[PDB]
Amino acid sequence: QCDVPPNSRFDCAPDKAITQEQCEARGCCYIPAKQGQPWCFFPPSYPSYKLENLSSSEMGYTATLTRTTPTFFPKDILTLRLDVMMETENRLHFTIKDPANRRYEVPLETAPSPLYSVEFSEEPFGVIVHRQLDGRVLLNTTVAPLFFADQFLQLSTSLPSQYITGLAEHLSPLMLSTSWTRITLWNRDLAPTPGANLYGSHPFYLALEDGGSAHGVFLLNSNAMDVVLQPSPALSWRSTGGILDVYIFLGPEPKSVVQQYLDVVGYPFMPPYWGLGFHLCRWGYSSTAITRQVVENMTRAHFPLDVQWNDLDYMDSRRDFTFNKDGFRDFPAMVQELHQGGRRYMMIVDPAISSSGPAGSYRPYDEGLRRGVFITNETGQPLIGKVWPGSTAFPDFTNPTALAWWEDMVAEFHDQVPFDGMWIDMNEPSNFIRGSEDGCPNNELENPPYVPGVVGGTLQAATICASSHQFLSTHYNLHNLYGLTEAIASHRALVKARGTRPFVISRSTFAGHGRYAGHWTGDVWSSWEQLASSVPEILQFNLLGVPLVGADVCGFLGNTSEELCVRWTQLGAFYPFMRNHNSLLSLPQEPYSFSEPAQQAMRKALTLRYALLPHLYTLFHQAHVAGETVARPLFLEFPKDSSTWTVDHQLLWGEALLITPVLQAGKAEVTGYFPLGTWYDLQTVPIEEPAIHSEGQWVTLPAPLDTINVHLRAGYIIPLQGPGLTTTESRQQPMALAVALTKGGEARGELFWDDGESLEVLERGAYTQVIFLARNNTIVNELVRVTSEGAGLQLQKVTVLGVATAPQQVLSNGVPVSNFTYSPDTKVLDICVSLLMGEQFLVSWC
Ligand SMILES: *[C@@H]1O[C@H](CO)[C@@H](O[C@@H]2O[C@H](CO)[C@@H](O[C@@H]3O[C@H](CO)[C@@H](O)[C@H](O[C@H]4O[C@H](CO)[C@@H](O)[C@H](O)[C@@H]4O)[C@@H]3O)[C@H](O)[C@H]2NC(C)=O)[C@H](O)[C@H]1NC(C)=O
Ligand SMILES: *[C@@H]1O[C@H](CO)[C@@H](O[C@@H]2O[C@H](CO)[C@@H](O[C@@H]3O[C@H](CO)[C@@H](O)[C@H](O)[C@@H]3O)[C@H](O)[C@H]2NC(C)=O)[C@H](O)[C@H]1NC(C)=O
Ligand SMILES: *[C@@H]1O[C@H](CO[C@@H]2O[C@@H](C)[C@@H](O)[C@@H](O)[C@@H]2O)[C@@H](O[C@@H]2O[C@H](CO)[C@@H](O)[C@H](O)[C@H]2NC(C)=O)[C@H](O)[C@H]1NC(C)=O
Ligand SMILES: *[C@@H]1O[C@H](CO[C@@H]2O[C@@H](C)[C@@H](O)[C@@H](O)[C@@H]2O)[C@@H](O[C@@H]2O[C@H](CO)[C@@H](O)[C@H](O)[C@H]2NC(C)=O)[C@H](O)[C@H]1NC(C)=O
Ligand SMILES: *[C@@H]1O[C@H](CO)[C@@H](O[C@@H]2O[C@H](CO)[C@@H](O)[C@H](O)[C@H]2NC(C)=O)[C@H](O)[C@H]1NC(C)=O
Ligand SMILES: OC[C@H]1NC[C@H](O)[C@@H](O)[C@@H]1O
Ligand SMILES: [Cl-]
Ligand SMILES: [Cl-]
Ligand SMILES: [Cl-]
Ligand SMILES: [Cl-]
Ligand SMILES: [Cl-]
Ligand SMILES: [Cl-]
Repeated sequence: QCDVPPNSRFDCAPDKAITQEQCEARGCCYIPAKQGQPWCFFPPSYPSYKLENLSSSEMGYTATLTRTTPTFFPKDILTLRLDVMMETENRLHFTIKDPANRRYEVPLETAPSPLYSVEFSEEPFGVIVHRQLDGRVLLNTTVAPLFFADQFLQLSTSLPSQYITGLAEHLSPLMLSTSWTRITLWNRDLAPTPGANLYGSHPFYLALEDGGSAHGVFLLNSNAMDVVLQPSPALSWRSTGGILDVYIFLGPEPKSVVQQYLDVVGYPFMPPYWGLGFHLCRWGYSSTAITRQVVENMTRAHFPLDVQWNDLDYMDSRRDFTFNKDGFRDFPAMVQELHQGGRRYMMIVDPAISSSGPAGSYRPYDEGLRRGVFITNETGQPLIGKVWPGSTAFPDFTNPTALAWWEDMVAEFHDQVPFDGMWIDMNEPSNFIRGSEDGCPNNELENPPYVPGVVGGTLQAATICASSHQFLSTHYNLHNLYGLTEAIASHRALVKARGTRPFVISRSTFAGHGRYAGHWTGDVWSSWEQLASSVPEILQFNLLGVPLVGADVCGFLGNTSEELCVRWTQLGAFYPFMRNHNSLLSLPQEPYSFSEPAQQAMRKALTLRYALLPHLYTLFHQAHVAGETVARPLFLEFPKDSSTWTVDHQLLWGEALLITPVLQAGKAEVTGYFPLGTWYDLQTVPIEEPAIHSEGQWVTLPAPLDTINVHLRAGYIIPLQGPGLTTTESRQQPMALAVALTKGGEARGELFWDDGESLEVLERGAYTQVIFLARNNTIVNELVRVTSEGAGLQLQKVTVLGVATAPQQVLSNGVPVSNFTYSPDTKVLDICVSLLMGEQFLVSWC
């Protein structure tokens, strides 16, 4: 009975230190580790739930689950209902609920055979999910007891391999460690460091299977939770409330698993085109004069900049929806001037609203009070905490009235200063004191029977009381949604205020966040370590459907070095959201603040990103319509190559662009994995060893300080556009194609183009979509949709990679071209043309 292999021992004392006598008294097994692995663990006979009265419907199955012997937690729910819904051929969904009481549930909008089968174990109860094609066991919850008590749910399963990713937000490799790892989801203001619960919580994992298939599991639960991985391999979800609401996505391809998950939580929002330009911010641009100098200094040194930002500096006494009348006296004019020059403007907004001002002197508070928009305490008054302005109340973004008040405050402020989006910070919600000015009461919500492994050892640490009252429920249940709900409210407020696509960047997030907003990784240090860690983290958020993500370029905390900021600017130009931001006391790190050689390297990075923007935009369109990733790990694209599975210091843009950054000081080369195929050096494409032929292998590449390695996959065509210091300017330039031929002379690509900012483009059909095809020494376009928005897009240059012999002639629509060049050393054919993306063309060579 207690002969259980070390790796398959499930912890029977997750709640407290326990003795042998206590362990045995719980009906558990005690065997000390020989050197984490639990000493007290469940025998196979440990009391669980029993399945009874299983029956079948057109939807799937239902059953009753009965527990006969209490667990060691209080308030077991002894009778539960199981509902199994076979929703699509790829998506299985099950719930375990209390049929006698509605429990808190996370608010969320809703040959022929499924890819899965489902079977059940009777006693102990478990759900077993097989992949039909190959019989692989994906889920098996029979491996450990089911616990379902009022403030403790535990459901375990075997995992199909040692390879699992997800469960943000944490500073870790992309592939998680199964060595007795405890992963805590409880949104928390803490600078990213390993082993800690950070700003967001996403209870989703993707698990790889031998051979390259995969599946995903989403537990729709917003309570504080630990997820415990052990090396058998196996996983335990351990939540402090709610219900078990479980989705399994069958893939089989990892990219399909992601798309299937996003079908449930929502596809990424389409950003405005300008949102993909460079953003520049710091805490400490303390006047409009200083802030204007940033744009002047960037422009004078030919650095592109689309969006100027301010941090707290603009506010009056650090309060939302104000600006001070000293340094920021002419804030409205500064923002109007930015617009006049073709740029946008972003500023920080915090959730907490100053509560200490004289009554009638501060409308956001006074109106909020009147309308009842704030989270309240035991006696029904606003919970008062401490943040930047001093004493503050906290908006309740589950209250419809608070949504309307937030819309009003944003619209009214926008009438004074026409900002183009919102940077929403401190929205965990972050509290400078514990719980509230008045502490928190003593009850089961503040002092629950199981506290997950949160920093500080309490749910109140750095945040508000858990038993505080919100419209939908207590904060205990809703905490992990605070940021998300604020992002939803801000998205709507911005739609209404501006009438064009919203641009929201948020610190705190929950599953489904990407449908409304983007994210940045928070207070990362200016260190080589954090530069390298940013790659897995950006990739992780793309797997979670938040493709508009990045880290603060050159780092936020501490002082960057020139070498670090070159390498960080190089890699960060491939963050889908690219912003350089800096803390109050740090040395300056704007691109123009460095030496000439460093400036040149930074300028090159920005120039290439701007050249790539039509392609990046199209990748975002694919994310938005099809649930694709924008930045993706090599394993998502080449999952049948098992050597890609642990690679997270390289990244792909889409299917075709491989970026291999230097991430260490003092390096002049880099070793990266190249999947099977031909990879062309993108430096061989004129922007205003030529080819790696890989069998699937590691390659060491020259990488001097001035360089980042970027390779284009054979078989693909990338649209490019001419230069500008803003997207307003760049969007008017002539376009180009980079055509990467296979050995057989084949390539394919696409362009999506719309006006860059309007709402409801796809629904109204107000966009142009063109496909490009290379075949048999010709290049053509295919006009999928041509509208007024794609009119007059001028194609003036076509660059072909992998042309093995010099051509004797090159034709564009049947006429010999004005001029072309061919380099026998690089196999590159560069062709000058006068064509239009929206009109059928044929280019050929022989
Ligand atoms: C729910 O939130 C509300 C706020 O929305 C919160 O109200 C706060 O209550 C405390 C008392 O519990 C108030 O503090 C008092 O303020 C007055 C004057 O400003 C003082 O005279 C009081 O002093 C007493 O307590 C001292 C202890 O150090 C004694 O030394 C002294 O002799 C007095 O007996 C006391 O500081 C506080 O001002 C309000 N906040 C606001 C904004 O009005 C309420 O407590 C919350 N409810 C729960 C259950 O937490
Ligand atoms: C899902 O997980 C459950 C629990 O781990 C698995 O069921 C267990 O399977 C083991 C090994 O096959 C069983 O132990 C064996 O029992 C037989 C018969 O007594 C004996 O001949 C062996 O010596 C061994 O002890 C165990 O009884 C069984 N547990 C339960 C509760 O049924 C199960 O196989 C997994 N399911 C799938 C499809 O992988
Ligand atoms: C499992 O179900 C039986 C029978 O349930 C009946 O048939 C179902 C299809 C549905 O129509 C139910 O409403 C019916 O009651 C349960 O056993 C019955 O229990 C009731 C009340 O305790 C009793 O009056 C009946 O005589 C019982 N009938 C039989 C055939 O035993 C049983 O309790 C269910 N088990 C669990 C764990 O819930
Ligand atoms: C980040 O650097 C600041 C400033 O550093 C100074 O100026 C630089 C140009 C360079 O010459 C440095 O060597 C200088 O020290 C540091 O802030 C200074 O801290 C020291 C001692 O802690 C203090 O005496 C100075 O007055 C500070 N100067 C300023 C301008 O604030 C800061 O400590 C560095 N930050 C970290 C985290 O190391
Ligand atoms: C923009 O650039 C100007 C010029 O490079 C900076 O102004 C200089 O600031 C230094 C302080 O380090 C002074 O010693 C110089 O006298 C200034 N020169 C000139 C010509 O004004 C300015 O600091 C930069 N502003 C920002 C926001 O980066
Ligand atoms: O607003 C001040 C400070 N708060 C915390 C944010 O993470 C950081 O970016 C910002 O500069
Ligand atoms: Cl002991
Ligand atoms: Cl509730
Ligand atoms: Cl553990
Ligand atoms: Cl399959
Ligand atoms: Cl390898
Ligand atoms: Cl032409």
